[PDB]
Amino acid sequence: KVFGRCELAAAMKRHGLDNYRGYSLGNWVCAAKFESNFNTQATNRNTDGSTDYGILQINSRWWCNDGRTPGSRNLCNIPCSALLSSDITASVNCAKKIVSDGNGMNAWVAWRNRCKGTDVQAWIRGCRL
Ligand code: NA
Repeated sequence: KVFGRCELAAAMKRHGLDNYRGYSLGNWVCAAKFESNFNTQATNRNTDGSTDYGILQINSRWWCNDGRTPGSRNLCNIPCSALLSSDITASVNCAKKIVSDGNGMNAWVAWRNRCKGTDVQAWIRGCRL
């Protein structure tokens, strides 16, 4: 599923991401834009042989199982395929664990490089929330 910007903002807010570990909703929408372009089916191979899955490009190295990432963990206890669903519940539940891991949203290199310190509120502009 390719979410609308405001459509994704609403779904993330409903699932409790607005101000989760102090990160305003615009941060999460900005991260999703640059990670996936809001496409739940987005997959991208990393140089380390791990793969990133879904709207928030969650890594098979630590967070989900894809069965082809040697020496990897599955800390979200999910098949990586479950992070591609049109329902973002598994991605959001897993993102809450990632962002709580110690480095906050710096875990998303695209957030650090493209969203951090910017006017992230612009990403929820004109949305009925
Ligand atoms: Na894994």
